[PDB]
Amino acid sequence: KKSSTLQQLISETMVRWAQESVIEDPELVRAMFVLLHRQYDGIGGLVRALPKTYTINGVSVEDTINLLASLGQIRSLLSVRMGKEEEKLMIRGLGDIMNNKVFYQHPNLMRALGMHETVMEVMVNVLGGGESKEITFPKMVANCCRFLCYFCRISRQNQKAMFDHLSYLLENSSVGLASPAMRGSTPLDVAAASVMDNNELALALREPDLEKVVRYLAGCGLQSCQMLVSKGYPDIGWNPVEGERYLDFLRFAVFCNGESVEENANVVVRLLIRRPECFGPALRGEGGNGLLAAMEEAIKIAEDPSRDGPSPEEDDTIHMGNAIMTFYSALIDLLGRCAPEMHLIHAGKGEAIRIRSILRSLIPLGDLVGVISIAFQMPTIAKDGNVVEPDMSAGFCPDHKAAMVLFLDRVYGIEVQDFLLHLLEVGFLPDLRAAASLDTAALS
Amino acid sequence: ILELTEQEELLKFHYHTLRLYSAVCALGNHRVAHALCSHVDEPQLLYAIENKYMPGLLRAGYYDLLIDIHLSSYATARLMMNNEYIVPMTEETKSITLFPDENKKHGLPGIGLSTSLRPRMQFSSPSFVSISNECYQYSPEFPLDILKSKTIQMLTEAVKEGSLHARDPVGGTTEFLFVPLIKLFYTLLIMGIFHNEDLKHILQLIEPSVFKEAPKEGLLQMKLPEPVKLQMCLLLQYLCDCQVRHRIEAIVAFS
Amino acid sequence: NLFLQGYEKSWIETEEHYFEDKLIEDLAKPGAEPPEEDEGTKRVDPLHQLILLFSRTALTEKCKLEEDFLYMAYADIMAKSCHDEEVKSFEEKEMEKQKLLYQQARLHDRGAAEMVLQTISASKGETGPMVAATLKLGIAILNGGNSTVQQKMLDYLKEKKDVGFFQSLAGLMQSCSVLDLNAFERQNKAEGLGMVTEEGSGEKVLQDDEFTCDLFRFLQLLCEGHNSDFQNYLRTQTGNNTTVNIIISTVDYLLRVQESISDFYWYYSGKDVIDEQGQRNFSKAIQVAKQVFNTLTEYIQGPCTGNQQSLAHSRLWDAVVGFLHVFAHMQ
Amino acid sequence: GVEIETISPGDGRTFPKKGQTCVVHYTGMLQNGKKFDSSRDRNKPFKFRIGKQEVIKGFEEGAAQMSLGQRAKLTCTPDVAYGATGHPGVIPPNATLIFDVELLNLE
Amino acid sequence: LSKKAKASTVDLPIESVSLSLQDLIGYFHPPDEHLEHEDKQNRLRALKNRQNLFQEEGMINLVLECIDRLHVYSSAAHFADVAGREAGESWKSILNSLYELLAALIRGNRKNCAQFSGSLDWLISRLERLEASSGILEVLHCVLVESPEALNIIKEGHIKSIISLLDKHGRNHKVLDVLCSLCVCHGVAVRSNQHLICDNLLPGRDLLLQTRLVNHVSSMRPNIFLGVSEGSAQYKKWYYELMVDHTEPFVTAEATHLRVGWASTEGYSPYPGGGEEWGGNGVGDDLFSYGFDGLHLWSGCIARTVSSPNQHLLRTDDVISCCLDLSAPSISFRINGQPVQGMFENFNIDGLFFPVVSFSAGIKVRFLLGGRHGEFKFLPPPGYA
Repeated sequence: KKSSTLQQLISETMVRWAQESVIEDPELVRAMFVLLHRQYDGIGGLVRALPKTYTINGVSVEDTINLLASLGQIRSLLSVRMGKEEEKLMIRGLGDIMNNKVFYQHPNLMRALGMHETVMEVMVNVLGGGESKEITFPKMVANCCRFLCYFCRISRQNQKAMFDHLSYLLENSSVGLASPAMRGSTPLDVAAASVMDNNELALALREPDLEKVVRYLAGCGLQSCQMLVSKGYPDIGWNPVEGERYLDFLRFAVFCNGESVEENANVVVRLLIRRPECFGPALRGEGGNGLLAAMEEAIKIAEDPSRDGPSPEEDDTIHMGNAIMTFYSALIDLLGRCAPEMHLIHAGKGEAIRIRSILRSLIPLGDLVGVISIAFQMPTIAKDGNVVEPDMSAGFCPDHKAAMVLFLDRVYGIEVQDFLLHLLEVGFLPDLRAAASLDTAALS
Repeated sequence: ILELTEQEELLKFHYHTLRLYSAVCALGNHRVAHALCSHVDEPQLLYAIENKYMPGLLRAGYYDLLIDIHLSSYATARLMMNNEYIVPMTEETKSITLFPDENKKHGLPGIGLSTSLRPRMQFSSPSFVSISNECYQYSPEFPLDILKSKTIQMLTEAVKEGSLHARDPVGGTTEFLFVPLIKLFYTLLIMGIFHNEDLKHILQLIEPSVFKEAPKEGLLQMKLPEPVKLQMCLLLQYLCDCQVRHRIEAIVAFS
Repeated sequence: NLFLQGYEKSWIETEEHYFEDKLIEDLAKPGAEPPEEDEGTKRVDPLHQLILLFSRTALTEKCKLEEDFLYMAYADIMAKSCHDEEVKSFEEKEMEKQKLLYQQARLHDRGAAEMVLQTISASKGETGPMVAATLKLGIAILNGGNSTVQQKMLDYLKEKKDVGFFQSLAGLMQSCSVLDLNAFERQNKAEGLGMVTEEGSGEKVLQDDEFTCDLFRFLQLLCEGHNSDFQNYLRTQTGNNTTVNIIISTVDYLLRVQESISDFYWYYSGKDVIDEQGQRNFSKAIQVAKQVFNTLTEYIQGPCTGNQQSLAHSRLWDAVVGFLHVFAHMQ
Repeated sequence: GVEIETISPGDGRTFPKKGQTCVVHYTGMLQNGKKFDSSRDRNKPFKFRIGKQEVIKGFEEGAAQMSLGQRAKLTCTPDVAYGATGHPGVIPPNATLIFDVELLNLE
Repeated sequence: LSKKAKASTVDLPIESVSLSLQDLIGYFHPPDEHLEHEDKQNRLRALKNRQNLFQEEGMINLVLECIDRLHVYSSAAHFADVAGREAGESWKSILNSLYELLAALIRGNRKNCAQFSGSLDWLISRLERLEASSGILEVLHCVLVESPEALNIIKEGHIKSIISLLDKHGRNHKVLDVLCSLCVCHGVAVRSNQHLICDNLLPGRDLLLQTRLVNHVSSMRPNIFLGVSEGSAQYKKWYYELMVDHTEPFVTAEATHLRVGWASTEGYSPYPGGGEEWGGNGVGDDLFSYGFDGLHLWSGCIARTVSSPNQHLLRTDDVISCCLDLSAPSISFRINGQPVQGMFENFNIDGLFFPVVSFSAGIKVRFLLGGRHGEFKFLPPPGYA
């Protein structure tokens, strides 16, 4: 009687070999018992194949084939070592996968192919190569980060799949944050996109991930930036360009869809107050000139070229005053996000009440009023006929005051009739009159 | 080359030279493969494939060189695509069924219709007089039909010869006779060049009784060495994978 | 595509067929080796070779113990074949005991007793499916208090001087998890907001509940039958250079789990009625506590004076007081 | 410069004209005598078009002076084909190439 | 000793250092293959612990310092001139022992092979020396196999140096193995290394053995054995013709062989001389045979183009007339009645001559010898027999 089935024939053959001879080859034994287990577990093949199984339309078969060829190129270039031509091939293949429309239409197939894990692997290899001597191939690193950021935006499920590597990304957060024109193309931005506008993921986010960012921010406050002072920027004791990215990530972690995630906000504010050095030289508390004085001295830095500029391609020029002002604005914005909601305060939760007390202790109301009281400069028409523009990346910016107003509304509370008109007089009326003065078409 | 059987140092040096030839073009280095096509030609490759009196080390090195020059890249790509089961829905996919006829009898593995998406096979002509650099992409072209017939005929003769347990195997040992030939057949079958009656006949060669479509001892019961058994295991793994793919396609057809 | 996924986890995953005992019988049967031309000592059976491969892989030293799909498959297969599971008759119960003894014989005659210790030792105290499968296999082969396999394990430990075995046991026991009130509150907020929870059982709270019960069931079956030698050898590894007190670590874990249970009670103190989520969490925690108490009792049975003294001077009384308060208030 | 010597006579009247595909079998060996290319080995004829800068300069001009059915030997100086950098792996720098070319068909 | 201090004052413990080096080699010796798996694992654990301890105590650097202090002297005789005669005798053995000890310390330890990446550049600079080439090659092989950073640190000069070693020191398989390890490591291939090895080694066609298919060539000759000797009764001029009934230019990838002419024997033996028995050689491939293919004069395996009316390789329906003169050594030919202006002259005549045709597969040719067997299409030249 013949076995009549491949599974039965294999089941007989493999056991027969094993009982006929003692196998001296570990790989032979491995393959033997793997095949036997497969034969006696046919359901395993189905339960492994069905998740990988996908169904596609005949009209989109061609674009699917093109995307699959690109994926295969990337998979083989994983196995090959990393070089310049390999970086070019990575860039071109990633661009092709972007331009493929099936990529947008079917994110589920994209997950089933494990493409995000492939990009993760190649980025891990390139980051591991040359860890202490600065990340080589930063262009492809940025391409991979942009790919992973787009993957998060495609669908919510892609965000949940991206979430499970948040630990590695936070470990490798400090890669190219200092370098400008790389914004939005770093592992920190990848993690921010993974946790962006996903309340489920924000709630699932753990405390150690937050405290790691807090430690990075404290380091950025005690220690200067090395490669900025290497290019020759004037040495200051702290690193606002690095700090602001962590502040933005914490903002994305704590504030979601207009509502403040209190469970994250509480942990973040406790870590921030436990490490008071994260705030900065203004908010040292000991010998600190205050936030208002800090922004006035930063404006003076902005007018002085030697103190704002490196003073030893345009993106290399990092305006130190603008960076410091953006750092303080981001810190204030993060604290405003961490401020609890009004309905919980009406209920009278002691935790939220003491959180508001801590926030008020950290930030005096006078500094906030003074920052709004500060006015900025008017672009003016010249004799020849050209309106001269002060730099948008250097000097006072409206978002800085937007963060102040956000904190003032979310923390201190505008319910005093005379204080409202005092705030009007000090900081709103000049701004409105400047807006009314720039209302000509050339200034519009 | 047949004289090199008694010059041991030259034999060893040439075997390591062939290993270097494989190493330089390993892992899809198409430019190096095209360059090596000049040094090792198609007729030399085929004669090394066919010659019985070849030394075992040189024979294994030459099969490895052929596979690594022409065949390795597409074999690896299709192996990477093996696990995924992207299936279009067309009329053929709808016509796919679990069982061929009314009674519940499993058809021969690989035989039938398979409408799952597959990588495209591309090849380049190894010409050194043309200046166009686009030839440095893709693998160099080889006569796959001749290679397939070559291989089936050699495998049939090897199966006939070895069961006699003669003291003069091709290459001097049963391992040298079988491991490289079965490796080449594995590579071809993974590519899927084998179609219809060729697959039927070589599955009959693997096992006459079980795979009879409607005495001589098969490659399963031929009392094989350990590496040859490992390659047999790989072949059976591929057959089971084909079974699973057919099952998935029929499931989608019902779906 | 939706039908494919739903069909998968609705029908194909739920489909169940039993083959483990038949597979182990076929593997253990010697296939006419004396009829075969052996010309030497009788060649080892396929099951013996499989267990030898799994033992050599564990014996090979690595930085960490990697995951082996073949191991997670075959260890489960052997455990199912080892256990194979109105009031039965006495002879029925004894026949079932004898059949289970023969099933454990098939395995521990081949070296599974040594392999399950080697894998745990190579685990280096890292929780994983490998360790979970090894612990389940150990429980299956140790079910009923099999003195023969207990002797084999003790002899192997004393002959090899495995400090790493007890070191990894300790490390896993600190790695075991307890109730997490913060995670429970996050789960409750998500459920109240209405977003679908990714996890059906809410297993962020009490991350692994089968693993802890399996580990303590193993540590109890190791001491079943009042095995005085192994009871003493757990507390004091006389031969080994370094000695680890599993007895003390067990009561430390009991203290942590009772602290978690008391905190979860204090959480559900204000609420009038306990929800079903909290009820299942209480059930899982109470089962873990029962397993720890049973393990400690098996440690201290058979007037084991050393264990009684160690737990007397340990932190057991604090956990007992905590349980007493929780019991007085729950009732 | 390209030198052409006749191995076997051709028709003698029809010549390759601009805008045509030349079907040839060529066998290339170095000046030492070591073969590096042969279309007869691949058993497929070589097709190329006149004036399209798709084949080496010497092999172009030498084939342009041949005749249909003619077998000729083409000697190419280093400057006309693979001047100084050479072809990586196949042709050494500053090498003279000899080609045995047969004009099978004009189409 | 390098400071030119007196040799008697200097203490140089040659015997002790040799004995300690042998002991260290035995102490770092790898386990035996016959041992069981458990014993293998114990021995590997012990060897790895020893390697880690030695590396953390930085003994490898001490070994390198000793190696450099030995290489400051050029040869064993020079070291015997500087130091004692026993030191000169044992210098090579000590150097080899130290190199093998370094290899044994670096084998199988990724940390050690990664820490050797910086010292790799200095190691290659001494590869050309004959006294340490094998040891340096073994150390390089171990480092390249174990460490990928060591593979990345290899440069274009270091990859040319290995090929230069292969050229200068003769063909050796260990060089090829090191070059193989250079291409791919742990399943990851270095494309730059592969390209450099190709573009430097392959194009020369001078070091690696070259292979090609060549057709079998067989030679047919008549029974006649004619020669010239002093005071001998043999006619000095002979003539015969060849008739090509059918020939095929390309039966295979290679061109069909067809050459006709005269060949000579070594001494007075009837055996053809100076040529092989089976292979691809034909008439004209040695100094003994004299050939003609219709375009080239063949002698000594060198082809000279000879002009003819309507020059062409031997085709179907061709008559080749061969003439031999021994009073004045001269082999002259004439195709289809049109005489060629190429002639072999002043060749050795101390042997027996005979007509001969060499060919490969795909021929149909006929010997026209005159008289009974055949007749001559053209008239023989005057005075020719």
